[PDB]
Amino acid sequence: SSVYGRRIDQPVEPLNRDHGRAGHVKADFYRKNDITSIKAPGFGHISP
Amino acid sequence: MRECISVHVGQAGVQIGNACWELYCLEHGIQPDGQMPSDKTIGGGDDSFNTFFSETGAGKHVPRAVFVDLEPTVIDEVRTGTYRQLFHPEQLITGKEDAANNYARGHYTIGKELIDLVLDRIRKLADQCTGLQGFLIFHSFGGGTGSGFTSLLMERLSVDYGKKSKLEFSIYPAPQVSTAVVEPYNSILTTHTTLEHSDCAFMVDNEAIYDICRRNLDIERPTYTNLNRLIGQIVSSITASLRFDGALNVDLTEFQTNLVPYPRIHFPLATYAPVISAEKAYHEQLSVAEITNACFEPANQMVKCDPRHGKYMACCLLYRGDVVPKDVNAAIATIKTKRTIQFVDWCPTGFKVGINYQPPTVVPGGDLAKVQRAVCMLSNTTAIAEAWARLDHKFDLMYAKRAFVHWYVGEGMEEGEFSEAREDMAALEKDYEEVGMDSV
Amino acid sequence: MREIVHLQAGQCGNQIGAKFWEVISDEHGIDPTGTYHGDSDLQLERINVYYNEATGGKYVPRAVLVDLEPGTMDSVRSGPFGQIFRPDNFVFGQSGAGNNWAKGHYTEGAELVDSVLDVVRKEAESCDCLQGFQLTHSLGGGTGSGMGTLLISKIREEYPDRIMNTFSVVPSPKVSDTVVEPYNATLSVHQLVENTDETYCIDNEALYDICFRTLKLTTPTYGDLNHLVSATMSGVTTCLRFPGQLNADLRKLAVNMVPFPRLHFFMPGFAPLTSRGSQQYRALTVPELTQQMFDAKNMMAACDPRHGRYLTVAAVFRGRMSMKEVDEQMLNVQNKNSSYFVEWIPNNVKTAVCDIPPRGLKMSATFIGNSTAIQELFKRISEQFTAMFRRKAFLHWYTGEGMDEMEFTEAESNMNDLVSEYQQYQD
Amino acid sequence: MREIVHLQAGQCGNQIGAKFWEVISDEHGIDPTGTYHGDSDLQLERINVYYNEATGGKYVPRAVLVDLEPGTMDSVRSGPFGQIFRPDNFVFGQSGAGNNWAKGHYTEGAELVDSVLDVVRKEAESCDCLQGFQLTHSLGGGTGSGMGTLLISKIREEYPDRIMNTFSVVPSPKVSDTVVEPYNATLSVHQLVENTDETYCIDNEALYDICFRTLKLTTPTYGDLNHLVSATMSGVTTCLRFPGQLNADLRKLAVNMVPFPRLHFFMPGFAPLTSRGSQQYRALTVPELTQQMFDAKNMMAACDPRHGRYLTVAAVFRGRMSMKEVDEQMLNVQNKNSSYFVEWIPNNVKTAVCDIPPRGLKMSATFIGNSTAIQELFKRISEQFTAMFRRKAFLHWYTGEGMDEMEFTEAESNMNDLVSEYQQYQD
Amino acid sequence: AVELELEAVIGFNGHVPTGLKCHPDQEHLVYPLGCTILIQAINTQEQNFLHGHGNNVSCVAISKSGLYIASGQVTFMGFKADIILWDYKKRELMARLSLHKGKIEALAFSPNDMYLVSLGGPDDGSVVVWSIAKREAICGSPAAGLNVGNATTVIFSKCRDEMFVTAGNGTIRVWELDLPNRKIWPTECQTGQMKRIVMSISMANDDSFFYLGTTTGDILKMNPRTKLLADTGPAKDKFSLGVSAICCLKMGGLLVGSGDGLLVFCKSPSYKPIKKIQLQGGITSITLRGEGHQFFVGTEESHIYRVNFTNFKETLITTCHFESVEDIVFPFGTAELFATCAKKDIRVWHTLTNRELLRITVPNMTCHGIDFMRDGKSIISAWDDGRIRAFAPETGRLMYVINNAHRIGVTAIATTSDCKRVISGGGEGEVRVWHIGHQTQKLEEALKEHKSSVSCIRVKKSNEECVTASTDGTCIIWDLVRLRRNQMILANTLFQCVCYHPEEFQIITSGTDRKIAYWEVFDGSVIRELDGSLSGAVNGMDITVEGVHFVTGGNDHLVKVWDYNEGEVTHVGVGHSGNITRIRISPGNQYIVSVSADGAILRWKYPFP
Ligand SMILES: Nc1nc2c(ncn2[C@@H]2O[C@H](COP(=O)(O)OP(=O)(O)OP(=O)(O)O)[C@@H](O)[C@H]2O)c(=O)[nH]1
Ligand SMILES: Nc1nc2c(ncn2[C@@H]2O[C@H](COP(=O)(O)OP(=O)(O)O)[C@@H](O)[C@H]2O)c(=O)[nH]1
Ligand SMILES: Nc1nc2c(ncn2[C@@H]2O[C@H](COP(=O)(O)OP(=O)(O)O)[C@@H](O)[C@H]2O)c(=O)[nH]1
Ligand SMILES: [Mg+2]
Repeated sequence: SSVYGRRIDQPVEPLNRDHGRAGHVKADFYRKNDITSIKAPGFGHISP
Repeated sequence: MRECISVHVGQAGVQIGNACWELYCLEHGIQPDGQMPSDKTIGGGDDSFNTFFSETGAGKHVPRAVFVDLEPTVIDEVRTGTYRQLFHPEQLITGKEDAANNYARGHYTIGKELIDLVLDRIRKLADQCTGLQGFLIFHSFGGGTGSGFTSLLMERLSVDYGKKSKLEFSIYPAPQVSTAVVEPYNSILTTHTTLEHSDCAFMVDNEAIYDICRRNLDIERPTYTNLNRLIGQIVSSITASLRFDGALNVDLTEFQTNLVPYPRIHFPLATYAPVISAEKAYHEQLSVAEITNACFEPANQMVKCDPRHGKYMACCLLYRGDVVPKDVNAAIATIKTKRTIQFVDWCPTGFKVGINYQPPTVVPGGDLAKVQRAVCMLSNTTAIAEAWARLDHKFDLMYAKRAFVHWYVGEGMEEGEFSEAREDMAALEKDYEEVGMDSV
Repeated sequence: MREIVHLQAGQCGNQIGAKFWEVISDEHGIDPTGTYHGDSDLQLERINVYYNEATGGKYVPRAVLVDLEPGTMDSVRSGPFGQIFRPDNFVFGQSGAGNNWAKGHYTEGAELVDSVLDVVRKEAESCDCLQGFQLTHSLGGGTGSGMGTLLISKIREEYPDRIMNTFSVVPSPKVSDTVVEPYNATLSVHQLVENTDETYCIDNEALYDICFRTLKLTTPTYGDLNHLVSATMSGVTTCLRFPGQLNADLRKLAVNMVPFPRLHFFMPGFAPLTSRGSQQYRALTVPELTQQMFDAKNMMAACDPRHGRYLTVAAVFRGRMSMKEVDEQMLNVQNKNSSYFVEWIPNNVKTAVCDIPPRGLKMSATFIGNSTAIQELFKRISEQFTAMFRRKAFLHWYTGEGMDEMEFTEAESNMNDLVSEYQQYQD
Repeated sequence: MREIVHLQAGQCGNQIGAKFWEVISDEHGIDPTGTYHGDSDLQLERINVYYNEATGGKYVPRAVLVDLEPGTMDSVRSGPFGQIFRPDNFVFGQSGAGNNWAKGHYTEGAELVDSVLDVVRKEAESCDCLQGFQLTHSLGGGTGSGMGTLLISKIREEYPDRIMNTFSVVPSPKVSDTVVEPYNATLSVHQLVENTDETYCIDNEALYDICFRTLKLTTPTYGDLNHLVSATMSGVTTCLRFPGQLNADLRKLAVNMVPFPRLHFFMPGFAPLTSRGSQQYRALTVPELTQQMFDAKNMMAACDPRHGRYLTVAAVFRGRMSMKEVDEQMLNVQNKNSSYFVEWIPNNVKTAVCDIPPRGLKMSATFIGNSTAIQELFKRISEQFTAMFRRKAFLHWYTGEGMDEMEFTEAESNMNDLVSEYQQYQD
Repeated sequence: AVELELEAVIGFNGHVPTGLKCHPDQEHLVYPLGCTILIQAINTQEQNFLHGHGNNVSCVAISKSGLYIASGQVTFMGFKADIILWDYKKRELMARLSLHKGKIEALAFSPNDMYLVSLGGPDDGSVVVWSIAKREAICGSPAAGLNVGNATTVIFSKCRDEMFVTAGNGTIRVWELDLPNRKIWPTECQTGQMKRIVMSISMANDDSFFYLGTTTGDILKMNPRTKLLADTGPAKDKFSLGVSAICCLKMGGLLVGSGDGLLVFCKSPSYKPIKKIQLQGGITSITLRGEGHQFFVGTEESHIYRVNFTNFKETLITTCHFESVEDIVFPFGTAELFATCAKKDIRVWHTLTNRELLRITVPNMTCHGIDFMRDGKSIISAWDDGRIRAFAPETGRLMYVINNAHRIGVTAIATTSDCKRVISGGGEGEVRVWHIGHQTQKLEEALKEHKSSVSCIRVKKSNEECVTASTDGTCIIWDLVRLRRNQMILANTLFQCVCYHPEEFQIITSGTDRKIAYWEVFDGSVIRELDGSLSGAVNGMDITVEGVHFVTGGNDHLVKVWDYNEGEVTHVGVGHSGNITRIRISPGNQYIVSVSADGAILRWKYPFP
């Protein structure tokens, strides 16, 4: 039963981490806490 | 992305889960310590683990699983193995006395001693889940708790969790080879709960897998580890769209209504197509047609039941890797026009195609050569009825002389349930021969 | 003035609408960041018809993105032109429709319909006169079909004098990607024949031929299979955002393509489709432009026009064109081929040129026909329903969420009654 | 030359009030120490309304800070804006009002009244012509429920003609943090009906809801909840401190929004509330401030406004806006929602514009209205009272500092008459 | 396309925190000026350019070795910012290091150069650890708790495992680096009940205590070895608008700044001022010339100072426009005076040695126009209010103001050579014609054709007509003597500059389509169509007074030398990073000067007499 996971430190394939399921609607829509919309631009608000 | 826990019961179920969770953590990137070497910040956070893993804050990703076996030998080897930091100690629930290849002390006598602790621990995973889709329960139909304790789970999870897609990955016993003597009894006495609160009962017998490993994979003298690596790649297309993107994303609720025509008929097969070894992997081209053809072939199937002497009724075809849709629908067209592969008249449609974009990751030390275009087929045919019928003959022979019964009834089980499981199987066999007549 | 918001629904609708909002954004001129760095001012003046406005020249798409599972919302946002859509229109759910029509309509779509209708009821009152709503969906699946048609009926009651056109993906002939597809299509057009003005019918196998036997692309993806539909969708609303010699908006097509009010299932078609090798060996003059669009191969709905009459005719031409030829060629299509045209309407032509062509191509057209070969599309969904309804199949996942066996006969009655109308006039 | 005395009582009152002193010090240009450094002279021209003057031109707030514990006293003092406050206006007890309307009104609260009211007399007589008094008190608990209402009664007996505004956090039914909050509210209402001209009720249930479905914040904290409350508080006093096209002091929106002599429980709300995620993908115009006002989302007094009719609503706007489109939208909301306003008043909407907006934006507005649905905010506490007063539950604490049960019965009766008078004027 | 020469640069972006820096070789300054970062030489006019970056840079981080210089830009939300490493010795890009979405606030290097901390984003704030050896990421974690807010500052220590962040919401957290497990471990520092807003960090030279400068005007000194507070700031007489710059010396002292310019050298226990000198503008950067005898202070109203420690005597060595600068124009005849014209300010400068002689500030107001009357007795200005203010050339007094001139601002303006008429453009698209009397400033006619807005007025050499470029695609030759039009020049471009060719028969037009085109004054027909710059649009031109060379600059941040008769290109650029707004040939044909979207005044030695 130790044969499950002996050669795990000899990787045969570098993993192609490109076609994932990275969550963007839960992480780019919802802000944490600032209420920035009715806050002044303040210190360091360099705009493009 | 949503979640699904996996309740492994039996010596078989946790050893299948040994090969499964080895593949699972490799696909995402979790090391045996339980930590990912890249952080969620580095990578544009990839919540592909969420279907089978759960973060704690220090990067300690967690198998969303509950290993249970009532005898303490096969569970202590994963608290002392290389994957001992990955699992949780409360998740690895174990008992003192064996089920001793007996249904009665899996469901009635010994199984009641740990039915409380597991149902609490299913609650712990279910509460922190937000999108829990299905219970992926791993067991074998030919032993103790895999025949026993899983039946008490199936009843309790339906009263507690209701409609939550109680899938079931299962190991049927083989026509000729068998590792038990009492195996016909506990393989039809537990299928009550299988044709009850369980919505899709995936089927594999051990015998067919040995033949695949010999012919295709070119290893003689195969052990039980290579037989479990095939099952792990079966899940990894069933749970590929829940973890990785694709052209036709296919959910776990999609599987049921695309494969169960009638509420009684819920028993699919499983077949992995491009399952060849590396030396004969330079050799074949392996584009799309030969693997669409591969699952549709007798000597690639994972259950000893030939689809030619039967009629297909539902077949979802799940693809991974570099699969292009035109290559599928041409391969769909060329195999829908073959006489030996028969589809019943009330399914004019055919197949449910699922295309995924993640090629299968190879297990280091595993047999399976990498394939950049893979197929995992979940069929549904009337030909499974001969697989139910061979143990029916075997049960009826060693029950008419009332053999091996005093172990059963003298352990908290009534004699009447034996006759109830007898008439119950006759009903399901009558249902499968009924659903496959062409009404004209 | 004239306004069109875009109700993309389902997996397929969000993928096509993603492709659709790209081909508008390189026509009207929109960066991934929603800013104009285009060329002409003959390109902004009617950007209202599809795009709203924010501060600093920040044209925002007028589209309500809705899908029951939250997965396709991720794919649209992570797409190339996904940084333009406003993050209030994204109305997703928790549990997917399962490609189950009532799982999308009566039991999880019922708690999302009252939320997606609010968002439509915000982008409808910022309009002086909204023409109508375009809904991109698929009749094969779930939330595209079930939830999508639920939006159609609710909207048709809320706004009853607006152009409800739907860009539909109706089931393909031989290719099948869902075994639940016969029921989902049948229930959808039971709600689509009576509550929609222009159902444009787009197959899949028809486009599979166009990208092979016309375009010669060995390995085509779904992006190329949505670019042809997106080029069509740009084509219909062209004399509505860009100037033209003879103009034609959505109603002017609608009044000229629906003889009888039930009869409104149309057939898209894009004319200038050249293979890459066979591109320099073809003159770009109006005679080939009219030929290819009427040719049965470049016919993106798998219903051969030679198997039926062809009641009403479109040519929404684009580019700088001479009006004699679009009167000569369309006459030549009619007079020479005096068999595949109905004798009971005198002249079936709705030629209408624009002035601005699509990007690149200096010439274009958009084929929108109300043929009666449409019945072949709805006979096949009528023979595989009855085959599957004969012995009650997959209905335990249809009645459990709460429906009746009565509605299946009513849905299927509306099928053959629709087909009988196209067969009444087929003669 | 019309000044305001800002009282604050309780942990909630001291936290919201200190948040108010941050947003006024930004609009009036006061640095954390107290020196004027705002650019516009329109800020210094009315620095007298909420502030005073000191040595070296260090502007000091006209606030009296009172609590029976030095717990939130030290939090306000040791804050970002905590040195502006006067070091003697921090007047406090030490014992503690363990939640009881007794422990602010008939005991330990009643020994600190004679000290805090000297500060009130000193500040109110440093004003040339004081406009009125505003108080932030939580209706559920100790200091706010009790001693705060006791302070209201004393000031009303002394200054009877100056107005009395109260911004009150009424206890919410779902979000509950104390178990005796039904008891405290019913005893606080009775001394808020006869001794108050405007009661702005701001419960915590809506404030959480706005920070989840409008501001789209994953983890709101107590800081930004009070910033919504402070925005409204600096929305009704803005035409007392800044010029405008149509000015409106704190008495003008009292004579035009209090129909009948009691009838004064109002519901606040802010217009330009957006997520940072949306922000850029959206324009800021007068016909969309009015939609964001007249709804359920931005009504921080959680109470369904569609289940009742508005008696009188006002809207105090702030920005560079034209007086037609403001009055046009106020007209349109009355016509298209003619069943949401009473008919015995011809015009139900009051308009005010204040030129200078808050810092940051170029446009804002405030929404306060006399909805007759506010009885729903008063039925629930009555339901939570009668199902807690029937079996004499949690009352032995109350009859320990001296309180008969007859005071309890009359307070419930008065609060039920408050529901009655709003119920009479539905139609 | 022969490069001319780039002599002299005015410009500094002081709005960034921790800007102006001096590398430990003590011979060149480093400061950001757009999406570029300059290297100005101490005691030498020599100055070089670090190219790269797409949008405006917000960060600089130079190493204790001096070998590595890093930076970080802002971008549109949802897009990924780029942290660009450099080598000071060879000034060339060596890393792009793109992880942070939104933008960046702060960067700091490891003591010995092998890691970079680049905390980035009010939208995507998450602290990361870079590698200066592998040019690649190592660790990563959210930089602030979910209960607290967001962090905008970083610093390292005297051991390369500590990395410290403060916040505008109080996230004082001393992290520790754990390479083998590739993770960081935070520890929030207890400070009692003192929740504050802080924007500057400096540490002692012997790694004792880190020092904070809060918004309250309070120096917070805390321990990184016990994770606790040590000493609060001034008890009474606290600072102004919050301490925006702290620089701990090698002693037990600290140079504390302010939002007003009150640079104070104070000791540790009392934080009480010892020597005070008031600077103009809020202090945004306090650097040290190594040993600390000559510390250079930068301010947000961009003025680089030079203070000697042992006397605290200043020297203003750099003065810049702190906002976007539009319209450079020269006085008639002489070429040694500028008109550098921006938001909140109007300035003049001496050309040979860049040094301002008059600053004219009209509060919080913007001037889109400037012009010099021919007599040299009034600097005519066009402000955003809608008032044509005419200031005096010396002193700076307002001679007259034309109240309510145009409705939506006065954009483009030009005087006449007779010093009697000021032709005025507008953002509503109106051309007004005013009469400048000795005591009255009246209106003569309101000529209204242009729909959108007017962009550039130009008047001919002997006054009878004027051309008015406009943003709606029209350029009208209005007849100035008879108060009418003469032409209807039309095109599909938003015009942004027009110029009169000497021997007036044709006008040269610019705009957004980059289709620099000669247009005739008779019949208004197309003459040529040159292609401008292949990247963006063209804002600004100037034709020489001999009609042989017209210079060109645009959104393409780049000055372009073009001769007239043939349309060939004698392109130079490699100038300033920021959208070139206007450009003007010197009257003596000796320099060409361009302004930009970020405040920058460039001079180039004009070839081609
Ligand atoms: N797929 C698979 N099946 C296995 C494996 N090992 C055993 N089995 C099957 O499992 C059956 C017996 O295993 P279990 O059901 O787990 O027996 P058990 O749970 O240990 O029963 P008790 O010891 O009485 O508690 C055998 O008949 C085999 O067919 C395995 O490694 N993989
Ligand atoms: N043209 C086109 N068709 C698509 C696309 N994605 C899916 N489909 C078709 O849609 C059908 C299934 O629709 P489905 O994805 O289940 O819709 P759903 O109900 O929203 O999930 C399949 O037959 C596909 O051929 C796409 O991007 N373009
Ligand atoms: N919105 C908001 N509500 C608060 C805040 N602090 C306390 N509360 C509310 O006040 C209630 C408790 O009031 P309490 O502290 O007992 O009042 P006190 O006894 O007079 O000090 C709780 O239900 C909270 O919801 C705050 O900062 N913001
Ligand atoms: Mg065992």
